[PDB]
Amino acid sequence: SKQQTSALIHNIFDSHFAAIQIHHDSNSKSEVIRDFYTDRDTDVLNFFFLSIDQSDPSHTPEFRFLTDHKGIIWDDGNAHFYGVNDLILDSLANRVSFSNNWYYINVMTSIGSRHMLVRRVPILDPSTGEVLGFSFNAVVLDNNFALMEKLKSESNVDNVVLVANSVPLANSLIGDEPYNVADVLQRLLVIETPIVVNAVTTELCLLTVQ
Amino acid sequence: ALIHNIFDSHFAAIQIHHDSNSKSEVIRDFYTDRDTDVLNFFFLSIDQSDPSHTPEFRFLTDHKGIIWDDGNAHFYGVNDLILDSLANRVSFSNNWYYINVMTSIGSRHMLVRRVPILDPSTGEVLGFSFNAVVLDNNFALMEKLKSESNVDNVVLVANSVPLANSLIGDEPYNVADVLQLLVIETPIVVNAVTTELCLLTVQ
Amino acid sequence: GYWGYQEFLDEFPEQRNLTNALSEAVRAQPVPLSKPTQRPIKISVVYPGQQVSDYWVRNIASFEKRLYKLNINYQLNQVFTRPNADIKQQSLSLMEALKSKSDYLIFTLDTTRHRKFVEHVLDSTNTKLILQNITTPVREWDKHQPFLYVGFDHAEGSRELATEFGKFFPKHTYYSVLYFSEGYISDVRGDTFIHQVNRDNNFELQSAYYTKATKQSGYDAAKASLAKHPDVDFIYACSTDVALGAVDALAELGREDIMINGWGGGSAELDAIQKGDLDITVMRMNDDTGIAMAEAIKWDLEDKPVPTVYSGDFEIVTKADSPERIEALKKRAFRYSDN
Amino acid sequence: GYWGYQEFLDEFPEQRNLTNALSEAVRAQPVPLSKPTQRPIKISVVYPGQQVSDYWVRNIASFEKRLYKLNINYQLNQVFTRSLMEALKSKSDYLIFTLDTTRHRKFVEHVLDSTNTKLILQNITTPVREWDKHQPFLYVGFDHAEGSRELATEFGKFFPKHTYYSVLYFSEGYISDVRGDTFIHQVNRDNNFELQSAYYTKATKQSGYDAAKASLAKHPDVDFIYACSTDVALGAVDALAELGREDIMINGWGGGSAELDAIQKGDLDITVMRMNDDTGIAMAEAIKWDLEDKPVPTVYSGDFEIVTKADSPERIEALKKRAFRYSDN
Ligand SMILES: C[C@]12OC[C@H](O)[C@@]1(O)O[B-](O)(O)O2
Ligand SMILES: C[C@]12OC[C@H](O)[C@@]1(O)O[B-](O)(O)O2
Repeated sequence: SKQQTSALIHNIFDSHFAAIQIHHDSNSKSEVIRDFYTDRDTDVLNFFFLSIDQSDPSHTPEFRFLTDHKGIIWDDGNAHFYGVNDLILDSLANRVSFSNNWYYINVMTSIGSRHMLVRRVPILDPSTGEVLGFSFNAVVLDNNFALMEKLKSESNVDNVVLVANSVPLANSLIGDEPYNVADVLQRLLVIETPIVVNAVTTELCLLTVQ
Repeated sequence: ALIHNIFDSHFAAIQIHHDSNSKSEVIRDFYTDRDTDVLNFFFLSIDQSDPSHTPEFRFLTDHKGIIWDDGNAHFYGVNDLILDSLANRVSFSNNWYYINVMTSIGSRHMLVRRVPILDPSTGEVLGFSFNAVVLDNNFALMEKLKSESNVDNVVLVANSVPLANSLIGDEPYNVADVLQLLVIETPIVVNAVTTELCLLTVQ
Repeated sequence: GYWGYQEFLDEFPEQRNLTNALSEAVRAQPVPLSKPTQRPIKISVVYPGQQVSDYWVRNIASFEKRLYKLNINYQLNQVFTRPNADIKQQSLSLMEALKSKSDYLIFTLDTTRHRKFVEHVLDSTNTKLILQNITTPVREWDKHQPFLYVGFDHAEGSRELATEFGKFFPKHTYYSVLYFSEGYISDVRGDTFIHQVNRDNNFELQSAYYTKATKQSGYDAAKASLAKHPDVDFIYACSTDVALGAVDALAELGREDIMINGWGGGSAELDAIQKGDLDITVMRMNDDTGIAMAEAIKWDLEDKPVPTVYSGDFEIVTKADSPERIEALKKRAFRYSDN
Repeated sequence: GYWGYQEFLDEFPEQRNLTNALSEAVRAQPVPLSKPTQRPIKISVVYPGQQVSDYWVRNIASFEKRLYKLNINYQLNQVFTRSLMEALKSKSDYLIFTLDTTRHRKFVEHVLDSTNTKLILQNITTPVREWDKHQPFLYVGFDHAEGSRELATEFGKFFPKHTYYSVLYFSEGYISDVRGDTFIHQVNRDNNFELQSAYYTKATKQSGYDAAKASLAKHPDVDFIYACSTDVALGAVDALAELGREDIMINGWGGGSAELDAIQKGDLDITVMRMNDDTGIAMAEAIKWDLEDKPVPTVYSGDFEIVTKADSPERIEALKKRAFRYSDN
């Protein structure tokens, strides 16, 4: 059923981000992160994130950063790879004005547009309830191999293409099939599943092939 | 509709908790002072706070051997000798291992993983923390798999042999009827490797 | 998950043959390119080469030489960083390599950080990927594998060191381990050794430290370790810089009773070997992984199949080796890079 | 996700129609029940309680009085919280609860998915987007975001750009987001105000006190503190007295009796005063329409008035007249 595949696909997408969000919530309660606001010891912070990403590769964000109440105080250096310079990072920080929610963000970079899910979480001092600042996680959807492989593998469809309106942003095509991505875009059982973030439908669609 | 996603999601949840807990000052401190009451309560907090995502047993090692386990292991047939071989079998960290072992009360099908306990300032490895899920007669997991996938019943099978099921005992069929009514087969993949494990759903 | 090197070649017999073929071409004298190209190929290298270890310096020297001797017309952009440092430079260099649509991007895979970058380059339309210093294909990437994984198998080299310490020392020997930073290297060099030594000789690990992959970091972890556990007969180090840092630590504490290994056997390690400061190392036949890359690129240009993976070989070297043995190993190892 | 109150009404023209009709009924004299019932209707209420804020207490008094005036036959049983399980069993016709924590979500979802009880959610006026299939019978309250925007507009007048302030949140959850982060965002966007510090509290006068001390001991240099609830505001008033920092302006949130007394002493500078009794009256009118088989709007928000310490005792008295028309008797 076309609607049963569509529901399956959105459950997989949703549970991938629900796990990244659980992970982010949990690691954000670390004393190392808390203490960084006082110590500003960057060696300790980096070792800590190195350690949790080694523990969990499939749930690590593409990039992350820390703010206080004025601005970004630390970034992990990964965002630059994706065309996200300091300026664009700030704009991300400023677009995510509420905690505990994924935001879909489409920004232009010098290497093209970037399609991201970004969320923030407060870093508290548990003895005072002080909000020291915020931890951000961004997932870059563009050429996101692991997510395309999850959607394909756990739905048992043959291939997936992620599109923004209908520019292709990622796909699971090996290159040995009867069709390319352009053929898929030209609307043999291809199904459109719209991507919903924070209960609001975005410009993104998942296209499944069977 | 797929139990595959729900299954994997469940073990990903367990893993996320384990990774996070192992970074706790509580576990690091236990290496030095061995306050088994503090530790046991720490894990009680987490367990009753999330009864759905908790290992059937836990243990801690230092480089010499096992320094603590939660008491649960022996009830599954996992005696001290077998616990010890589990520790040595799981020789890389951060990865699930599918282990099947003979115990005195029957074959045991498990997923085991370990994570190093580190001093975040010195870089010292104090030891390792393990989590194990016993798959045999795991009713709660079978119940979670059944309700979250909206199927009528679930049977877990290790190489054509049943080891857990969600059957109530009143339905117009038994587990034997399931192995030869719409049944679907979903094999389990562990650490990128397809296992002998298979989930059989009924509608 | 990763495939073991032999495991991967045994699983795909066709890959064994491709790899075998590549080893022959690396061993044999250069057969120049048989299909000239309409423009130079664009090669980008992003390596953690700013180390006391000359592995990465020599890997590129030998690669370029072979590209030259193969009459391959190329341009090479080369960026070297420190391990765990120059993070922004590293992300920028990778970005610039993809932006300028390099034909080949030569990189590495130790951490989740590297993995995420590589996952974003896998479906690339323009850039092929060579991952240096890894020879264990990622299972999840089957059917979307990079152009080449190339290196000296970490496990094999750790197995060889483990066998040798197994013979030097009696059962239940006490040792400590100085890992690299967290990641693939520490897992395949360090945990491989620990595992084999524990099950075969009942050696007893007294302490282990992750480090920052530097000399200073090795010095500091060695001092901290021996402060808590002075009663060890050896220290297993997972990398060159870490090992040489530990060397300074044992001297500062007057402790060359403790045996310490190197890992790799480049120039600085060889000097420390012949000087008596390192007791043992696993020596890589270095230049073969630079050469294999040039040969792999030649094959791609002549439209031939290229193996997914290539590992070079080691020789064991001790402080009791003659100046004759070393010199002859150096002529094998540094055949292009010394010349 | 949540719809904004006006956003929801704009999205669903039928829902605006229905909310307007309810606002009007609330405004006009009680028109008693057309369809008499077979039994007395059963209502369970589960409210916070033990609060300096009189919102919940007054809400029940306003509700019962309008129920009496419409000639509804009810058995009202109430619980104030220092078990939602103990409430489930009683098989009521209307359950009145609230939604702030993920713990409330878990329950509401269970009540919506596995019961017949018509659910009224008090102190939330922003419909959950994921429940567009089966929305609660009524979301009723005074819109948190609207009240915060009003407080923000006022502060934006009293202080020049780049002014320093701190924030005392409620406890973590929905109230903190829609009162606190709404205020923070507007004042930052519009007035270039600069936030020095923010603290989550335990939603008590005690923790309001403690948080302000902690805040001022670490960031003494603010011109105002924005508080997100009544009890937290009044705790912070004490802390300011104790530290002798009445140079620091502070707000109330709700404008109940205790806030009004504090306003009149100049302990509170400003508050956003809600026309309190309207939401007690709305719930009665909503129950009546249900009993008359009439459609009932998903969402109802009452109105606010801005109150400052400069206001006449006559202005205050005329507001107490409208706001507590029922619960003052
Ligand atoms: C190549 C190399 O791997 C890790 C580190 O980068 C290294 O240069 O150090 B070493 O020479 O031990 O081997
Ligand atoms: C109704 C109310 O919401 C939060 C808290 O419960 C409260 O009673 O306190 B308050 O008057 O600020 O508003």
